Formats: sequence, structure tokens, C-alpha cells
Amino acid sequence: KPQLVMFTGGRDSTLAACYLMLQGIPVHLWSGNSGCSLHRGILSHRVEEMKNRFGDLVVGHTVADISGAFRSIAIEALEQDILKYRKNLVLLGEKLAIHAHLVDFCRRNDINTINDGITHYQMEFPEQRLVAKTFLMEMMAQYDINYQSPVYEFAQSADDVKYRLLQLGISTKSLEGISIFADSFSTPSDDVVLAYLREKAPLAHNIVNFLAGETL
Amino acid sequence: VKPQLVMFTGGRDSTLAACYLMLQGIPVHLWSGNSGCSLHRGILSHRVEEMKNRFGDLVVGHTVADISGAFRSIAIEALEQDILKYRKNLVLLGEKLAIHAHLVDFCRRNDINTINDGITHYQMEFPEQRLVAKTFLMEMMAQYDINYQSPVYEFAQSADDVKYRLLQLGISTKSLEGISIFADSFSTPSDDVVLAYLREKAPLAHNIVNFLAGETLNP
Amino acid sequence: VKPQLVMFTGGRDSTLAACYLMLQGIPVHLWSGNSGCSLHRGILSHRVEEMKNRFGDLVVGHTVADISGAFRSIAIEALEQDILKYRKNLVLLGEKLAIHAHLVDFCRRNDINTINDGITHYQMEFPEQRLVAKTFLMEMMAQYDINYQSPVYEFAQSADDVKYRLLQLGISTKSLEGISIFADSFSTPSDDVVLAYLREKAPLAHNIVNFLAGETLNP
Amino acid sequence: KPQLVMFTGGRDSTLAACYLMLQGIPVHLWSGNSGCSLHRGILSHRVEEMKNRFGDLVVGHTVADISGAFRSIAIEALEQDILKYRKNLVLLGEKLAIHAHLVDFCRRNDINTINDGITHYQMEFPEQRLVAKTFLMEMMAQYDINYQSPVYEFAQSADDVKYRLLQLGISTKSLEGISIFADSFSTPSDDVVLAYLREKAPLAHNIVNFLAGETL
Amino acid sequence: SVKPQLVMFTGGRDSTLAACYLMLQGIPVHLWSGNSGCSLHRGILSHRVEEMKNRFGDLVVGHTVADISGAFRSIAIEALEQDILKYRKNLVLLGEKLAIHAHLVDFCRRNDINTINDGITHYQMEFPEQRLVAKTFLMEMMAQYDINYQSPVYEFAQSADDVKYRLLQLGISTKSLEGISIFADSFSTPSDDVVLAYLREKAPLAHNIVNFLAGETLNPP
Amino acid sequence: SVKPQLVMFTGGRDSTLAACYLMLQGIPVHLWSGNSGCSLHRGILSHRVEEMKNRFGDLVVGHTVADISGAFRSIAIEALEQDILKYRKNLVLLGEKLAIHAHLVDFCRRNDINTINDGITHYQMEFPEQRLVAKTFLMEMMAQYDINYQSPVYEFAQSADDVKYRLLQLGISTKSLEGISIFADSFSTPSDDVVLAYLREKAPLAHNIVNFLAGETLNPP
Amino acid sequence: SVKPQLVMFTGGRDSTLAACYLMLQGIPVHLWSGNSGCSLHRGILSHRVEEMKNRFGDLVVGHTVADISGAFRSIAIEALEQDILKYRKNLVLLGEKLAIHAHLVDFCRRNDINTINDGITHYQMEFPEQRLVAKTFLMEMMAQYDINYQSPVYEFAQSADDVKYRLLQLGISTKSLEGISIFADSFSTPSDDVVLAYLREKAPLAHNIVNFLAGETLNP
Ligand SMILES: Nc1ncnc2c1ncn2[C@@H]1O[C@H](COP(=O)(O)OP(=O)(O)OP(=O)(O)O)[C@@H](O)[C@H]1O
Ligand SMILES: Nc1ncnc2c1ncn2[C@@H]1O[C@H](COP(=O)(O)OP(=O)(O)OP(=O)(O)O)[C@@H](O)[C@H]1O
Ligand SMILES: Nc1ncnc2c1ncn2[C@@H]1O[C@H](COP(=O)(O)OP(=O)(O)OP(=O)(O)O)[C@@H](O)[C@H]1O
Ligand SMILES: Nc1ncnc2c1ncn2[C@@H]1O[C@H](COP(=O)(O)OP(=O)(O)OP(=O)(O)O)[C@@H](O)[C@H]1O
Ligand SMILES: Nc1ncnc2c1ncn2[C@@H]1O[C@H](COP(=O)(O)OP(=O)(O)OP(=O)(O)O)[C@@H](O)[C@H]1O
Ligand SMILES: Nc1ncnc2c1ncn2[C@@H]1O[C@H](COP(=O)(O)OP(=O)(O)OP(=O)(O)O)[C@@H](O)[C@H]1O
Ligand SMILES: Nc1ncnc2c1ncn2[C@@H]1O[C@H](COP(=O)(O)OP(=O)(O)OP(=O)(O)O)[C@@H](O)[C@H]1O
Repeated sequence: KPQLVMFTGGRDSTLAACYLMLQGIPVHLWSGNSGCSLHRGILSHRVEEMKNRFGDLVVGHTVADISGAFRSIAIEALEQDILKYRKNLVLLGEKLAIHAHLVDFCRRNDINTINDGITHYQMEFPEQRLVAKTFLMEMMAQYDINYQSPVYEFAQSADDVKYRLLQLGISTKSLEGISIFADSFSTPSDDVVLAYLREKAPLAHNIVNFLAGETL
Repeated sequence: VKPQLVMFTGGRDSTLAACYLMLQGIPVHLWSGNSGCSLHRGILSHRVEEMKNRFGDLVVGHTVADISGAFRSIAIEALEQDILKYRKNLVLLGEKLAIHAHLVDFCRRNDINTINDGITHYQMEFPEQRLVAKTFLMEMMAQYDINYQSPVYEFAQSADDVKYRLLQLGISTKSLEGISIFADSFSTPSDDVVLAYLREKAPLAHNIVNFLAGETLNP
Repeated sequence: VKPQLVMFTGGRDSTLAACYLMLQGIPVHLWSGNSGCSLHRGILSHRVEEMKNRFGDLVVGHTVADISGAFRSIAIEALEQDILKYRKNLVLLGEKLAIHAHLVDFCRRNDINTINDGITHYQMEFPEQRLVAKTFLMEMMAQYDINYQSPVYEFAQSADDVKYRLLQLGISTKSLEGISIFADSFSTPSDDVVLAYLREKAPLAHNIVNFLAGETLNP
Repeated sequence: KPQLVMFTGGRDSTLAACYLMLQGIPVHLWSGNSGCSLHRGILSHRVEEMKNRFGDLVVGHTVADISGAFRSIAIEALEQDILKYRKNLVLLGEKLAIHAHLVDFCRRNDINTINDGITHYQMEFPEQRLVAKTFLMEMMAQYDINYQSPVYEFAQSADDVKYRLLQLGISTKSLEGISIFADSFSTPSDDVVLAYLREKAPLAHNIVNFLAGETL
Repeated sequence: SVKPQLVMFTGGRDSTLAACYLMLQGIPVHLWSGNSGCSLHRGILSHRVEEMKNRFGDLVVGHTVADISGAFRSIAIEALEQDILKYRKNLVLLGEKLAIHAHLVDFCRRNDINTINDGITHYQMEFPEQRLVAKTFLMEMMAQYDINYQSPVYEFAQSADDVKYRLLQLGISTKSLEGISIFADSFSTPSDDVVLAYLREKAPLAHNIVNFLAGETLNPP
Repeated sequence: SVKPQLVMFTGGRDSTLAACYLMLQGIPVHLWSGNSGCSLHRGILSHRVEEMKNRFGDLVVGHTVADISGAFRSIAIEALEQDILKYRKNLVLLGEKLAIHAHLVDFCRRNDINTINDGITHYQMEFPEQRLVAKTFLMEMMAQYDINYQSPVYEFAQSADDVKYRLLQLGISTKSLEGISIFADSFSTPSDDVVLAYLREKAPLAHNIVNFLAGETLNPP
Repeated sequence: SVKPQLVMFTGGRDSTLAACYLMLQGIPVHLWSGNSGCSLHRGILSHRVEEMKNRFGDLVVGHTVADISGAFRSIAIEALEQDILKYRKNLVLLGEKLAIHAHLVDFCRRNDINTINDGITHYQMEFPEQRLVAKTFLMEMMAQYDINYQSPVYEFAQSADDVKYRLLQLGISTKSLEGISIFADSFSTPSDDVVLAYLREKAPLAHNIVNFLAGETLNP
């Protein structure tokens, strides 16, 4: 019954968690700390709001250190990555790293649905494009994991997410940390997003294998 | 005996409705909707204590529900348009619709199928207390198999009637409620206008019911 | 160095205004007006703690003032009439007038004669942030020998400008404020209409100043 | 500097206290318990509201047992009083009793101004009429005491008092006990109000003398 | 072990002796005290209650202090002008007894009690509440709800000294340790005819209150 | 008793020895640690600090841990795409040092300190931050604000073993007990010319931040 | 579930990763640390241990710190002048490993453990104890007592950066959080032949100590 939600504290992943819980689906909130987030403290205010409105349906909050996988995939070869694609795709790497950790986490805790707060209105960002959602859906499916985005189609604008949150008696603010990498990049082409993901998939599967104790 | 809900503000009329039900041995879940624009509501919980004191276990509980979101959606978000159109400030009618939306969800999630309020004959000047609105919101709740009753409507010919019955229960005669900032911010609308507004906003309210039940995200 | 007041919501613009003053060694009394219709304001005090952490004694204090009464008097009591007349929902302009009334009384009672806000060029779409209203309320406060300054008005060409300066102070970039339920409940009024409204309500506001000073009870 | 306010917790005496404190005049709040008030507990909520908004300007709250003077003046000879005036004027008696106690209290605590919340809009009630205010002003003046009603002229309706209270961030409700004698009477003529006061003045001056240790 | 009965208990010598005499017989008592809203200096009651738990233990099954100010006002105070102009007498303290009896009907029904006892005394028949015309009226009233209203010290107490010395033999104080009504000494002696006409004029309001307290109606008499 | 100086202190062996050598001379030190927002596993720092209070007592006058994430981002991260495309090298950790120096100008001015010291070492000149072209540039920068920037172990530390064994003679651990930048091992060796062009391109932004922190302007560079 | 194995654990990156990789496979580990009496600044070990209990839970079945100063002195120090004059090389740190292995035989027998693991790495070597000739000698020694001696990260560690970054992926610190020996950096590279003659000269002492620890003899 319980499913995982990739939960940052921001409005989009909050609404995704909340909508699932409204349906009677318990959620394990999963927060990945990639090592470069500033002022993350406000997250726990958001978590309290949700335990207050949904009770037992919030089954868990995990904060996971994913700095090592993030660094391996996105930072270690930054000079090469940027010279090649002429774009700073660290935050796309970060999502790959998340997904790698979630494979291990799901296997080790008997979870086979994962959910995030990707939104149609934020397609400007690499990690939130159909080409990357499709790539990662396929990736997770290879390990029998269902990857859903329960607010993707509904969220045509930020105002859409804001007002439903408000109807749940939850705050409209994004109560998350910010990446230091925020606003450190221009928009990449779809083709480049997908070539990057495919360039880093080997590293990511490798890390999955490592975390499972299978290899290297 | 199966608990019923009382829409409870702390004022004398909803207090007496709760109390009369409990005198009959019917347990009550007191339900208070906070629409986000109430001033000085602290005194509510004094009233609740008086009632646990007088009736014990028959007060199964008190829920204070944040309905600011639905209230804003229905009554405030389009306030300019709403007022320019109907030439009357119907926010407090909207707020009742918002309450009703939340009560559908609340009743379904806590297995409650009778709701009661403190509507009174002596206060029919206000839209939420007029037959046309009461009948509308009564049909609305019937559509979800919820019975909406007004146990002190007929009896309360004046405020003094409610006051002195409360006094016979050893409870205070004062209205111990917060006040809407929107109180007395409006002139009297026609019945026809009350009903056109309710009908204009019903879609939004049913939609919110569906959202709260987790059946949709869309409008 | 003589303390000044900052009209402080918790949002990035008023935060940066406070912070810039304190960087200069000017102590600030943070002043927050609660008009009674704000949702989810708890996060304000997180922002205040960040600021005491970063600047210490230069934060002489934080006042959270209930201005629901003046707000209702000026903006809500006659909402039907106000909207039908000007064909625009100017409650949030009223709320600023209410703030200004209270600040006159507060400044006089705490020996403060400079007030500062976080008005920003990038947000002039909203009435309270337009030259015509700022100039009006600036004259208003001058009539009581109070200097009303906007220390980040010129600098803030975009939100990103304010965000990154805050970040350089080790403070969060988020707007950690409650939201008015009246936010985004209105279309854009003409300057002429903004000014006619302010002028229509000035009597009420000066009257309230006089009441708060204990000089009259009458209107 | 400090003056006394006859304070019940209701809107009228609250506003009177508050208006005086806005002027920088400290107030000693004085509450007379005449022995027949129901559900008086809510008074202390009102007192807290005022200490919160005005601080040191609230110099005192005295709750005084005036049941004995009340009984002596208003109740002891109720059968005669009612047969004579064909009106139940207990609550007028009660005010006389208050004033008697206040003479003693003022003398013993160096206070020479007293204030109440009498209002123009409530002239239907005996104790709140010019004929009784004038009678009691004269009575208090005989002991060098100034009796003022700072909200009398301003309060043309209840809405007038309500909205100024609200501008002070105080509640609009009357947070007082009710006399059991509430609504137990019809309206008396001015002539009857004044004849009653004059019939009971001897008893009241006598009680003043008793409280001062001068007599009987 | 016998079925508990209720005693209308003020703390005074008369209701104290009535309670005590019942407990001497092995009848447990639920002490019931009506606060009608106008009582001064009632704190001394609990000293008397302690004396009684000390002397009789578990036979004292309960002390209930009931706020009956609302029914009192309704019956006795609300229409005081009219009541006094009509009967030329101040019968509030008679009203107060009617109010008590109304509450006792509800209380008895809700706590499975069918005998009530008071400390009415022959020597105090000058007071309206303790006259046979009133006692008889209230016995009838309570009987209509299958309640037995007894006055176990009425016949015995020819003078105050009679009650005092029996109390003293139980190691209990002879004093009346009760609050005083503010209405004490506020009334002259009424005729029997007037006592009964008043009770009859107020019976509708009393039955009505009984019905309200039982949750049977909200409409007024 | 001598005027306290500041040491840029990470917990590693080099900045530890620089602090220690100053304190051996009777110079008190204010340890200053910049948290640039991207450091992993920094908890072990405070073990090193305790070793140093243990060994030198009151000469350790302070430890300040400063959040410099904002200036770091502004200088090094905000324009990372452009920066890397231009210099064909990842110079974030050089930016980070500029950011530190900007904050130290403000900190020195606000705490009456006019000597700053670091643990730059000859053996680590492969890193941009520890090259003479950068050291010289920053000495000039700090001198413009009457601040003396010294590197008291630069000349001595020909190898890591040199620093290790001196530490050991003070009864202090030889290990680097610092957090690691996530940017560790994320960069190849840049030319001196490129190091200096970067510092010169970012100097405007650094002086601008100094001015902001001093409360002199809010306008951007 | 799976049968616990022992890891020779110093707190350094290589033995930490060896422990961790075993636990990733679901194999519980008993961490075993030998204190030979001449280690400086070893306090930081217990920080590393806490990181691992945090990351793997019950899979960390114990940490044993054994005082092996007695056996160390017996084998490596007592006859230091003779040993050095003879082999013209300071092989104390080789002796130290022999002493470790002696204690591990006794420990394994007394706690029902039959696999021991270390953090030897292909990239490092250079050091006598990590040389094939000594590794093979000690594998033979422990085989004589039915003990399996494995090196689970020998191949898999490609460089030091490779061990660092795997540790980082587990949310563990990259640092070597171990003490240093005072005998560090105090030796001239010895020949293979000399390493093996020393081991063979000291094996009698080591087997003797095993027997003593088992309570089988007092004599030499
Ligand atoms: N650090 C993280 N840990 C867990 N899940 C994350 C993390 N970062 C992003 N996600 C998931 O991926 C989605 C992509 O969000 P992104 O980082 O683009 O910011 P966003 O769209 O503003 O999301 P949100 O409002 O939920 O923070 C999030 O909605 C969340 O479900
Ligand atoms: N915010 C609310 N929460 C819960 N119930 C409410 C609320 N507002 C109104 N109601 C219900 O609707 C009834 C009618 O309310 P209305 O404001 O029209 O009259 P009222 O005299 O103020 O009621 P009351 O005496 O109960 O305060 C109330 O008695 C109550 O049962
Ligand atoms: N309720 C209030 N209390 C105190 N000051 C206020 C309040 N509302 C507005 N102000 C002042 O007026 C300024 C302009 O407010 P406005 O709502 O127009 O913009 P804003 O972007 O929301 O401001 P902020 O970023 O400070 O929240 C604020 O920055 C603040 O200085
Ligand atoms: N028990 C009392 N103790 C002290 N002052 C009293 C008392 N009762 C009345 N007063 C004073 O006399 C005035 C007459 O008030 P009254 O009893 O007629 O009720 P009211 O007009 O509703 O007043 P309020 O709202 O202040 O209770 C009060 O405003 C107060 O100043
Ligand atoms: N408030 C009350 N609560 C309970 N019982 C009461 C109350 N008032 C009167 N009674 C009962 O009715 C009787 C009436 O007594 P009454 O008031 O005439 O004075 P009393 O005879 O002096 O009282 P007491 O019994 O205390 O000596 C009491 O003896 C008691 O049994
Ligand atoms: N975050 C920081 N806070 C304070 N000082 C710092 C910081 N980063 C570097 N420094 C200073 O600048 C020098 C640069 O050192 P670098 O980053 O090249 O690594 P390192 O030489 O291994 O560091 P360490 O001195 O810790 O051994 C440090 O020795 C220290 O004096
Ligand atoms: N005293 C000891 N106690 C326990 N195990 C030890 C001890 N000395 C060595 N080992 C084990 O045998 C290996 C021998 O390698 P050595 O300690 O000489 O260098 P290293 O590989 O750098 O050490 P580390 O694994 O601690 O980083 C260690 O890695 C560890 O697995």
C-alpha cells in the first residue's frame, strides 16, 4: 500500500504527497541531501503541517545523504560535461543520483511506487521535461519500480498548485532549501538533456550495483 | 446512540442546538469552521468547557477546521466581479457554501450523517439564515446522503428565548464567538440574488468536495 | 545611533530593507501589522530569528500590531459601496492606510521619526507600491513629522536582485510571510482612482490617529 | 494622577477605562460584586486584554463584596419598595450601593476621580439616566469626589462603542456576568427614579459613615 | 444493603439532622445542594460535609452542588414586579423551592433515585416553603413523577433546641453552617391561600422546565 | 601582550600548523572558518579545535564559523557555464578563496584585526588558490584595505611530511581533520595566466560584496 | 542469517570499505582493532565506528579493541638489536602483523569465526605486510587453523580516489581516521628474501603465543 514521495518541502512535491494521502494511500516522504543545499531547515515546518493534516498516512520521513552519488555523476567531471554540452546540467545529474539511490532504497524497504512533484509549468528545467521523465520511467521500470508524477498534468501554472494547497489548510510557500546551483545555467535542448542522461546512465547503474553490494 | 454534528460557533444559538441534542442523549461532535477572517475567537474554548462540564461524554469532541482555502476560492478570489455583478456583498453566503463543502468531506470521513445548526427564525434577515439558502444547502447535503437539521429554528422567536434556556442549563447567556470582519459590511439582497449566487458557486463547491475526497485535481 | 522603524512582513523586500539599514549600524524596530485576514503567518518568526542571528542587538525588537479594527473601519465596513463606486477592489490600499494610521500613533508613543519599507520598483503594478500612493502616504506621515523612506526601492530592479543580496548575508531567499486572503482578488486600478480612494479615506485615518492618541472619541 | 473606573467587563466600562488610559491617565479598575451575578468568570479575560494593551496604566483590579450594602438598600425592603413605586428598581439601588462603597474606597486610597461606562443609548435603564447621573454626581461631590462618565455623550449606539474597542485590538463582546435581576422589570418614570434615590440616600450616607467608622 | 435516597442539603441544622437520621437507619444518602445564584458566604458548607463523612463514612454516597440559577430566575425573579403587585408579598424563596423540585425531578430520573428528603421543620412553618399547603402541593407534584417526597424531621422538630441536641448527640456541631440568601429577612408572612395560588401559577413554568431538562421540548409555557 | 591576528582555519594540517606556529610566538589567534555551502563531513573540525585549546589555552581567542555561501555563489557558481567555457577550467575553488578574502575584509574591519594568516604551502602550488600569482593578487587586494595577508608556513612546507612532523612535536594529530569540498578532484591544473585573468574578472564582484557588507551600497557591479 | 566474519579494521579508508562492502552483501562483520602499544592519536577511530553503525545498523555485530602490545614486543621489539644487525632492515611493522595474526587465531577460535578480512589494496603494496610473499605466508598460517583469510577490496579499489568516492557514496567520510605508528617512515625497503626469512624466524614465537592464549602451554 505505502508509496514513496520525493519530497523537498516545495509546493509541488507537497501537493503530490497530499493528493496521494487524500486517496488513502500512505506516503513515505524521501528527501535527498546532495550536499549543496542552503537553508534547508524550513523543511521540518512543512513536514509538521502534513502530519497535522493527514496523521498516520505520513508513514516516514527519510533524509538521505546522496552527496557521493551526486558528486560522481554531476560534479566529478564538470569541466568535461560543460565543455561538451555547453550547458550546466548539474541539477539533471542530481535527479539521476536521486533515482539511483531510490532503486536501492525501494528494494531494501519493499516499495514499488515512487512519486515526485514534477509540473508541466516548469518544463524549462531539464529534470522536469517529458524527455527526462520518460527516460527515468524506463530506468525505474528496469528494476520493477513504478515512477509517477501525480501533479504533472494538472499543474499548468504555479497558481494551480498554490490554491489546492490552500484548500488543505497548508501554506502556499515553497519551504525548501535552495541549491547553490540555482540560476547558474541557461536552457538546454531536449537532445542535450537526453544525451547527458544516457552518458551518465552507466555510472548510475554502477552505483545501484554498488549500493546493492553486487559490484566494485 | 449515533453521534451527530453541530456546526458550532460558540454563539448562543448553536450552543443551544448542541445542548438540546445532548439533553436527548444524542452525542454531538462540535464542528467550528475558521474561514481565516475571524477576530477575537479565543473565547470559543471557554464555551466548550462549559459544555463538557454540563454534559460530559456526550461532547464527543470539538473540531476547528481551517476552511480559509475554500472560502477564498468561492467568495474572495473573484470579489470584484461578484459584487459588480450582483450589486451586493455576498461573502458571508460564500462562507456558508465553503462550510458545507468541508462538512460533506468531514461527514464522509468520520461516518456522520446528520448535521445540525443554530439557525433561528429571529435572524432570517441574514442570507445564510433565509429559507431560500437553507433549502438550497439542504438539497446540497442530501445529494451526499447527509441530513441537515435546524433544531432550534422554530423555537427561537427572539434572542431572549435562547438566552433563558441556556441559563436554565447553568450556561452563560453571552455569544462567546469570534466576529467576522465582514459582519455588517453589506445591505440586504433579494432572495432571487441569493439563489443565483449559490447556483453560480455550486460547481466550485462540488469540485472542492471532490478534491478533498481525492477524486480529482482539476476544476 | 537613533533606531528607525521598518515595516516588516517577513518577505524578501522588507527583510533586505531592514538588513541594509543594520549593515550601516542603524538599529531597527521591526513592525508587523496584522490586519486580521492573513493566512499562515507562523513562518514570520523564523525570519526574525535569522535576523537576530545575523545582526544581534541592532534588532531592537519586533512588534506585531493588531490593526484589524482600523482595517475594517477603512476598507471593509463599506466594501459594497467602495467597490460599486470605484469599480475596483481597493481593500489592500485601505490596509496600507490603516498601517500608516497605526504607525503615526506608534512612532509618537515610542519616539521614532524615521519609518522604512520594502517597496520595490519591480512591484509597482500593486497600488500600495505606486508612486501616487507612496507620495500620498509620504505627505501623510510628514504632517506628523515622520520621515517615510524606501531604502531598497531604487535598487530592486528584479526579485533576483533582492534574493542574492539576502543570500550574501547568509539569510534565506524565500518570502517567509503570511498571505492576505485578498491577494490577487483585484484587477489594476487607475492612478486617479487610487488617489480618490486615499482622499476619501484620509478623514477616517486621521480620525483614528486622534482616537489612538486619546484626543477624541467622535468621528 | 490615577483615577478609578467602575469596571464590569462589558463594552461600555471597558471603553471608558481604555479611553482614559489612551490619555496617559492610570486607572484602578473597581468591580463590585453585589452577590447576585451569574457567570462572572469571563471578567478576568477582559482584564488580561487590557493589561496586554496598556501595561502599567492598569494600576489595580479590586473586586469588592458589596452584597451587604446592596441588600440593605435594594432588597431588605423590596415588598414595600415595589408596592410603592410599582417598579422593580433593584438595579438602581445596586448603583447607589456601589457609590456608597466608592466613597469609602476613594477616601481610604487617596482617589478623587471615579469614572463609569454609562452611555446615552442605554437611558432606558434607571441607573443610566441624567436624572440619576446628576443625583450621584451631587452625592459624590458632597465628599469631594469627581464622578465622570467618559463615554456617555459619545455612545449614541452600541455599534459606536464596539468599533472603537475593535480599533484598540480588544473584543467587541460584553464579557461580564449578568445580574439575575436582568429583564425582571419595566421602564420607570424619571420622577420615580429620583424619588427612590432620595428615599435611599439616608441609608447610603449611613453606610458611608459606618464604613468610615464614624457611626452605628 | 438499602437503596440510596436524596437529601436536600444546605448545611443547616435541619437538613443535616434529616440526612443523619436517615444514615442512622442504614439508608445511604446522596446530598444535593442547590445554588440558586444569590447565596452569600457558602464556604462553610464543606466543613459540615466533612463532619458527616467523618461520622457516617460510606453512607454518604455523594455531594452534588447544582447551579439552579436559571430555573430560579425563570420562576421567581423574571416577573418579580408582577408577582409582588399581585400577591402583595415577596415569595422568591417559595419560587426557589419550586425550582429545586423541578431540578430534582430531572436529577432523580437521571440517577435512578425515587425518594427525596428535606429538613422542613414544624417550628419554621412561618416560612412559605415549610407550610403544609406547600408541602402537600409539592408532595403531589413529585408523586406525578413517581417520586416520594418525605420530610423526616418535620414532625419531630417542635423547636430549634430539639434539632440542636440530637445533632450534639451525634458529635456534630449545633450551628447552621450554610450560606444565607440575600433575600433573607426581605419578606413578611403570607397567607396560606396566597402561598398556594403562587405555587399554582408557577407550576406550568416548573413542569415546562422539567420537560426541557429531560430534552422533551424547547417551546415555552 | 600582543595584538590578536586571524587565521583562516579549516582543520587541515596546513592551517593548523600556521595557527600553532603563531601561538608558539605568543601571538593570540582568532580562528576563522568559512562555510561556503558545499562541504561534506565537516564535523571532525571541532576535534581539531579542542586539541588546540588544550595545547595553547587562551592564545586561542575565538573560533568563528561564517556562512559565506552567498558570496561564493555570486563569484564562483552563478556564472559557472560561462566561466568554464571561457577558461576551459573549473576554477570554483579559486572563486571560493576570493569569496573568503571579501568576507575577511569586512570581518577584519568590524573586529579591529589587521593581520590575516593562512596555511598555504609550497608543496600544494598545483592548486590555483596556492599559486604565487594568486597569493600576490590577494596580498595586493588586502593591502588596499590596510590588511596584512601572510602565509606563515608557505616557505617552510616543502612536503606534507614537513608539516606532519612539526604537528606531531606539538602533540597534535597529523591527519587533515577537515570537511571535503564536493568540488574536490573536479578540476584539472590551470595555467598561471588563466588563474590571474579569473581573479581579475571577479575582483569587481568581490569589491562590490565588500561594499555591500560594509553597508555602503546595494547597487550591483 | 548469514554467518558473521571478522574484519581487521584500523579506521582507515581501505579497511572501512572492506567492512562496508561485506555488509552491503548482507554479511555481518565483527570489527577487530589491534592496539600494539605504539600508536599515536587513535581517538578518531570511534568516530568512524559510529558512522558505520549508523549506516549499516545491526550488520556491525561488534567492535573489539585488543591489546596486543605483549605479543608485539615478544616478536618484534625484545630482540630489536639482534633483528636489525642480522637483516640490516627494521622489520618491526612486519612483526606487528604477525602479532595481529597470532591474536586473531585465538580470537576466531574463541568466538566461532572462520573468515577474516582486511583492506589490502592492489594500488598500495610497497609495504612488506601487503606484499604477496607475506600475504601468502599469513594465509598459509591461518589456513593451518582452519581460518580463511580474504582481502575483499584488493582488486576492486582501482586507486585511492576510487576508495574515497565509494565511501562517499555510502555517506561515510573519505578521510583515514586511524592513529599513526611511531614506527612509520622508519624503514629501508627490504628484499623479498629478507621478509620471508624474518617471518620464518618468528613463526615459532607466534605459534607459541597462539598456544599460550589457548591455555595449552606456558613454555616456548
Ligand atoms: N533533494 C530532493 N530530494 C527528494 N526529491 C527531490 C529532491 N529534489 C527534487 N526532488 C523531486 O523532484 C521534483 C523536481 O523538483 P525540482 O527540484 O525541479 O523543484 P520544484 O519543481 O520546485 O519542486 P518542489 O516544489 O517539490 O520542491 C520535486 O518535486 C521532488 O518530487
Ligand atoms: N464558522 C462557522 N463554523 C461553524 N458553524 C457555523 C459557522 N458560521 C455559521 N455556522 C452555523 O450556522 C448557523 C447560523 O450562523 P449565523 O452566523 O447565520 O448566525 P449566528 O446567530 O451568528 O449563529 P451562532 O449563534 O451559532 O453564532 C450557526 O448557528 C452555526 O450553526
Ligand atoms: N502587514 C504589513 N505589516 C508591515 N509592513 C507591511 C505590511 N504590508 C506591507 N508592509 C510594508 O509595505 C511594503 C510593501 O508591501 P507589499 O505587500 O506592497 O509588497 P511585498 O513584496 O509583499 O513586501 P514584502 O516583500 O516586504 O513582503 C512591505 O515591504 C512592507 O515594508
Ligand atoms: N458591579 C459593578 N461594579 C462596578 N461598576 C459597575 C458595576 N455595575 C455597573 N457598574 C458601572 O456602572 C455602569 C452601568 O453599567 P450597567 O450595569 O448599566 O451595564 P452596561 O451599561 O452594559 O455597562 P458595561 O458594559 O460597562 O457592563 C457600568 O458601565 C460601570 O461603569
Ligand atoms: N439550596 C438548597 N439546596 C438543597 N436543599 C435545599 C435548599 N434550600 C432549601 N433546601 C431544603 O429545603 C429546606 C428548607 O429550609 P429553609 O430554606 O426553610 O431554611 P432552614 O430550615 O433554616 O434550613 P436548614 O435545613 O439548612 O436548617 C431545607 O431544610 C432543605 O432540606
Ligand atoms: N573554508 C575556509 N575557511 C577558512 N580558511 C580557509 C578555507 N578554505 C581555505 N582556507 C585557507 O586557505 C588555505 C587553502 O588550503 P587549500 O584549500 O588549498 O587546502 P589544504 O592546503 O589541504 O588545506 P589545510 O590548510 O586545511 O591543510 C587553507 O590552508 C586555509 O588557510
Ligand atoms: N593494528 C591493526 N588492527 C587491525 N587490522 C589491522 C591492523 N593493521 C593492519 N590491519 C589490517 O590490515 C591492513 C594492513 O594495511 P595497513 O594498515 O598497513 O595500511 P592501510 O591499508 O593504509 O591501512 P587502512 O586499511 O587502515 O587504511 C589494514 O588495511 C587493515 O585491514
